[PDB]
Amino acid sequence: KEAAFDDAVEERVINEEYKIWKKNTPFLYDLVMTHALEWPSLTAQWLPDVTRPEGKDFSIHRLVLGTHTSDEQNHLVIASVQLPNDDAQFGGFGSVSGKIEIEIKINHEGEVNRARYMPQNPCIIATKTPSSDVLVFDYTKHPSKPDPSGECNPDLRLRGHQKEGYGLSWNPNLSGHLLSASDDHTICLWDISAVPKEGKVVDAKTIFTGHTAVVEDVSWHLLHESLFGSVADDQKLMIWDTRSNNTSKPSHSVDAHTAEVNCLSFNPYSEFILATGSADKTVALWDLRNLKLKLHSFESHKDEIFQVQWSPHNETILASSGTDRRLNVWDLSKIGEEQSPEDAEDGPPELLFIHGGHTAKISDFSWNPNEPWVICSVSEDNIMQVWQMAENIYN
Amino acid sequence: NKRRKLKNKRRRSLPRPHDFFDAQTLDAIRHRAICFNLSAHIESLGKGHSVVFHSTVIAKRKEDSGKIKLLLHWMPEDILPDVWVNESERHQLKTKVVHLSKLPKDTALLLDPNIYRTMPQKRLKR
Amino acid sequence: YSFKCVNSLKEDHNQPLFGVQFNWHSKEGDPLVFATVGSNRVTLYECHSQGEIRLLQSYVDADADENFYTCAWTYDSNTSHPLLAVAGSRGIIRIINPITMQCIKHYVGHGNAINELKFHPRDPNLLLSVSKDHALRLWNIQTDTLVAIFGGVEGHRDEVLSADYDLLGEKIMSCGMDHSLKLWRINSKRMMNAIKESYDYNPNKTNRPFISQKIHFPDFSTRDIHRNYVDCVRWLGDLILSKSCENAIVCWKPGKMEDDIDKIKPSESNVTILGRFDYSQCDIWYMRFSMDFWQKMLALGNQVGKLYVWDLEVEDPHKAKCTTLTHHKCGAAIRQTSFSRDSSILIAVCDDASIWRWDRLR
Amino acid sequence: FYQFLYNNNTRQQTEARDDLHCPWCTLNCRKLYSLLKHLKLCHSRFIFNYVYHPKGARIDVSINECYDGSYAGNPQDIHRQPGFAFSRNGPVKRTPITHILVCRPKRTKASMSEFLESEDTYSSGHNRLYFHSDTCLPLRPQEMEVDSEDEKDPEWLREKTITQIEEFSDVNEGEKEVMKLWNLHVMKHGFIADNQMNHACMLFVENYGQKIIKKNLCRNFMLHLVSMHDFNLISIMSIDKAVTKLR
Amino acid sequence: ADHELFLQAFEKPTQIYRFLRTRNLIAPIFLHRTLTYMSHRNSRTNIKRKTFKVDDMLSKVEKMKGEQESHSHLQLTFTGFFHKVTLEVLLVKVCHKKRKDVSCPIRQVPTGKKQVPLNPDLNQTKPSLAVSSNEFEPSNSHMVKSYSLLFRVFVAQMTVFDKNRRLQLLDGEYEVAMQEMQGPTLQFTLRWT
Amino acid sequence: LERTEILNQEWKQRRIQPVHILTSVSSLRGTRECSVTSDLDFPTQVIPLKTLNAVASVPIMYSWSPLQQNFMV
Repeated sequence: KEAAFDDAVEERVINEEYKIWKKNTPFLYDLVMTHALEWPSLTAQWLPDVTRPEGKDFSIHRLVLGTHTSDEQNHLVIASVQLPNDDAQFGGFGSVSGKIEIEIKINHEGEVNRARYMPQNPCIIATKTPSSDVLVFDYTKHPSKPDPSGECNPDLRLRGHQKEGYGLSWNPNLSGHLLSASDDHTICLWDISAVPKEGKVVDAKTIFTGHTAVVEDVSWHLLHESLFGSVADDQKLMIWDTRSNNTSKPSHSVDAHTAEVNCLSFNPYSEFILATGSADKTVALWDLRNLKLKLHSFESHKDEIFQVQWSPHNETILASSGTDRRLNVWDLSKIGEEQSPEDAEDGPPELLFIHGGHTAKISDFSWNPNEPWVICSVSEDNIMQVWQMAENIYN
Repeated sequence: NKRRKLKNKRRRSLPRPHDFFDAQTLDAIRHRAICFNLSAHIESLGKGHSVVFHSTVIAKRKEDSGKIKLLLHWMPEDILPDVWVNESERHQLKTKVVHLSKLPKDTALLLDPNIYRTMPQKRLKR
Repeated sequence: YSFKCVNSLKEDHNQPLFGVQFNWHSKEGDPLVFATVGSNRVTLYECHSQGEIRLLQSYVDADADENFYTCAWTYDSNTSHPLLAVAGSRGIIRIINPITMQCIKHYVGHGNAINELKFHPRDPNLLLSVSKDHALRLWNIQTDTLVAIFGGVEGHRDEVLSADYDLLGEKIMSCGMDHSLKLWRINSKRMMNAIKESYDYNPNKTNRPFISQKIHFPDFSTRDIHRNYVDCVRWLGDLILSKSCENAIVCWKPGKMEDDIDKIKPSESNVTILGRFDYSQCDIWYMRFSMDFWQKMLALGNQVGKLYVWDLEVEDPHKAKCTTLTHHKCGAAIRQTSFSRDSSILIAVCDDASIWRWDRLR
Repeated sequence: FYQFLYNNNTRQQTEARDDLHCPWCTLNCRKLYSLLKHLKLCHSRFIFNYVYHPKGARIDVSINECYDGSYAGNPQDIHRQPGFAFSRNGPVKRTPITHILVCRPKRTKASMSEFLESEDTYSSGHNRLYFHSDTCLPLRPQEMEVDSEDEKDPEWLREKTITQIEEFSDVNEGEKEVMKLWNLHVMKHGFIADNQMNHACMLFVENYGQKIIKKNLCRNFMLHLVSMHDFNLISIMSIDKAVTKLR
Repeated sequence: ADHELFLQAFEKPTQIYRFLRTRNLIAPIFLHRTLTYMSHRNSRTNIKRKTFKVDDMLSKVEKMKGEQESHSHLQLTFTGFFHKVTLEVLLVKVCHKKRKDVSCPIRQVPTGKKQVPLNPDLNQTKPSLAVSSNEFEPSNSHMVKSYSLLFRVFVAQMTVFDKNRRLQLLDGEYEVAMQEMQGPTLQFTLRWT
Repeated sequence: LERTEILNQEWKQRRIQPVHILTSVSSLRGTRECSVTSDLDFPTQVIPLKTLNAVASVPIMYSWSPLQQNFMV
């Protein structure tokens, strides 16, 4: 109807606003990098192994992403990139040969919903798929080249959920114990360390059916293996502990906001801070000493948000991804603190800069340890983007 | 190249890159640009940054103390949630101009639904 | 034999006007229409009794400021809606649906510019596009695919503007600026198949696009016919009607009289002459005219606004029944004329963005 | 002041409505460098030119003659038919392109002189849209390798020599047809050396010499075979192979 | 020469500028207080040392001073009616937007009415009263929009609750004016029993 | 005569939709309108000009044939 031509207008609008963004950065920024992918992906993650050759300023980093396509066969791709780690320069910083080299492909069926390695062994990965079972692949075993017959080996594949789901989380402390949330209202668990080679298929060691509503967000509390959290489209999060024989009777539960919530995040450096976003433009945090009480809220967003990560190496900073084609960040040490009247129209002092120079949808961002300042991007328009924040804004 | 310059490596006589702009959307925009510029006076009275409001009272409210209230609707039809006022600030709010930044989150599309222009508009696929 | 002017118009953009064609894609009783194309403007008109005319839909193009001078009637065999395919000096084809009142279809790839648009007499979905590139470009409008290409290498040595369709669409014609006469059959086995698979395609079917075909050998060629600029060629069954800028319209058939048109060979060049229609002051190009739907009478406009009329009955150019219609006011030029689907209404174009409509005294 | 100039024909000087504020964006930059920068950036669709006002600043602006405004996404997004074009409703196969804009903060500057001096890109990948070598239409990302059009002989050349051979009014059809068949395979395989020509004959037979057997054009071919033999390109042993293949 | 064609050439991107400048004045492409060329904003140093656990008890203080509701149960009297037949009043409740729906849901609950005659004149009598229980549910208001009141017969709407946790009403005089399809109006006052 | 009627006969088979005139558009009230007068006494009409969709400015190239060889002339 009208929106058809109204959205037809917006491609013009977003094009030059992005173009405006693109000339905003060079005079105001440190490192603009990007790449054009082949097929859209939903999961973006860096390979934590970093090879930094001495003298060669281009610090080599690697990426992990899934694959989603229209009607072809998806795969599993592992990316790489070398980036200038030095500041004295002005290919521009190195050779003209190139800084991004990617050749790894392992066949994947369906679209990669949530593919993440387990922290104690990156070679062990669980991939959430539209199918019931959970694909398990290893880069060490699987060839970098695609199988010409299209036959992958999702050996030792997990199962326990009869439908697809969003939110795949291994235990940061335990090994082989993963939390999976699917359309089955259930939370499944495994014990891979106790699982030998049994028919290349794994079923859930234990299943938790807390939410009556569809579970779409589950993650261990990153500080404790005993406790672990779950968030669903029931407009409320649901916190869990271990030794819950009543796998539907949780540890804690309370309403957070007035719309669908499917993202959570807990403070690494503070053992008692839990911050989650919500689709109703709100970002908020909670203190463990008050389950039903929210420390503060940040409604400044503009669309749905389900990707929140606590910025590493810094406690008073948290980064996020939003469906408004915008990426925001907040300061936790300046909550409503002193700010100039000129600051007021730009935003509260706790609020920090808004990224979002995107020509397509991005609702997934990631980093790796030792690199708090770098972000990967994946979009529907087959785009990778890497950016390194200017520090003069900070000090 | 080690000697790579700024992003201005072009000549002053190159062919145009065929700008993505089209005339039709501008035609709708300019009629749109002027229509609320008459209702909201964004460019006339607000100079492209503010919106005028001429108050229209709804109801009356009185306290025992020295306080009487006048709930104020505003004529431009794209207004804030109405508030009650006293006779002291009455006959003064008859023409109130409010800058765009001070406008609440609701005003994102109240001035015009295409200001944000939600691209998906439906849950076709997550 | 009977054609008087009772109506005229003039618009405001003042550009030299371009082709006009009457809506033969109509029904006997439906409102018959004729359109007009400007350099960047397109419009239509309606014929009413007592000489009255009402201006129909009008559109402009400010983004692509280049001349638009080629048009062809379009009709939807599925939804029973007529349309109009237009193209200009940049080679991009735009299709207008008056019911949809919008132009939404992509047709780009033409070399320099299109100097003719015409559709198949039967198929209302296949458009003929002629190039100044000396090549012939074809598009399947409904399928949005590219039909086989003609005259890539063995085309005319100079620019080509004019072509014609037989009522069966059996063959296609090429007559370049070099006065050559090149003909290609459409009834070729390779050609007919490529037409069929033109409708047989899906973007998700294969990564390969619709494999087009290059055809270059013309079934006939002759150059001694015209010593001056040729800009108009027609078909009369197996006859080759033609008009040049030599003040002489001429028609002929290749080889001997007994030679069938459908059995000729590319190497042959013999022509036996049987027609002659001289005129005056129309020795320039940009001059096109109209022929009635039944192909019986003609209206030859002139740069001084004169109209030369000759019948194609048993009365032949051997006697050349003459009718030099003329109006005093117009003297700029006549780029195009338009016979209606019926013979009653005639439309004549005057170069100063003005129109003169003549009516048959049937 | 903000002078507007049109090729020395029209001069629209426009006074700065107070200082330290943009005409269009009206950003509260509060200082000239942060202001004219914003004029350069927020209004790059025009051109900028500072002029030294005797006390402060003066500006002359005009049209950006070759402004780089264009589409930013997949160039084929326009090239696909409308409706499907810019639909934004499904996965798209796009080629790998990598660009880097900002590497390191040197050789790029502020203070007073940098705007005055102004008034007076690690690209990689299939950036632009590429077009077919034959049809000259844009090339689909699904078919980089297939859309090669690199073959030993274009199809039209086959009939060019066919016309070139057949025009000879002094040559029989039996000899003509064989040599047409003989011409058409030679560039089809591109064999230039003597052994290649020897290998061409053994490949002409047992692949399309049966067609010659189907065409029964042998006696001309046998004289054709001895011709190249007498032309010192073929030995005696090779000519019997074709002879024995029929028999 | 004439400037009519010259200004529109400038005006064409200016209107494009005008469209976006207003458009980004609500949804800016970037935050302007952080720019290197406007870094004078946010003069405070990056003081990451600000203790955060104190907010746990501070937010307890924040919670204990922000919560409120309506007094006991809403009740209001009636007064004279004047316009061009009984009348009614209604209570409505609004919710918020969700991920799937395009707009928030709204529901209404009746509360009371009176049997006012056909446009009674001045100095009617000594006249009637409306009684409503604690129909408002602040727990429901935690995930739904603030409630509002309606008046029928010719109709007007007023809001009882606010998103900033304060009761709009009290025990005092009111004069509310209706609208059809100055003007229509009615007098009444509230009470707290 | 045989051929012309056959096409007309087929033309008799397919029903064809009539034309529709323009109208005022709420979003396009101020669309620029041209005026066409009559060289004769007929009245003068003014109707707006609805601009067509954007077209890709494509560079120009001249027809040819794919030649992979070098041939004497």
